[PDB]
Amino acid sequence: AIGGPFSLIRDDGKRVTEKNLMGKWTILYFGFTHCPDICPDELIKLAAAIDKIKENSGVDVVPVFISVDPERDTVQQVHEYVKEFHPKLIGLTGSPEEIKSVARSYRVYYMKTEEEDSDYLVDHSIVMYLMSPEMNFVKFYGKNHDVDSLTDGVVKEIRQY
Ligand SMILES: [Cu+]
Repeated sequence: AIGGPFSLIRDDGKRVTEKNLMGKWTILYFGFTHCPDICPDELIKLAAAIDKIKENSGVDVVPVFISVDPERDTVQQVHEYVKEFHPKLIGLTGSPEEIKSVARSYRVYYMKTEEEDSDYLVDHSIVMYLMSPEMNFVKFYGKNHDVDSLTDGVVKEIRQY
């Protein structure tokens, strides 16, 4: 299946693995803090989806932001960024090699794009992964989903699992 072991650094400075995410339903979003529109929109969608899922099903789903820009996105940078969207949003970062291993595992494309206004941007896969409480992949959610189609979907999966 899509995913596998990782050793990353959480927004609090603690070193984590896939085992630190176990025990709760999880949604993983790969992004970068310097993203102008895509990532802020997707996370806003995710944060509002987290709350709607809870209201409708009673299930606490943990949103997870994984950085595809480790050169700029430090622990302090990721921490400050994640706190803006939802109080329950975990931020994961690491070494460019650590990030390479986890993106590979999740089949995520990421490539630095030179920019004049930004120093550069990271071109990447606009993806969400609904992992279960035993960290096994359940469903994928693309850019085309709205808060309602994400909520409805996640809620449908949880009940059938
Ligand atoms: Cu982005």
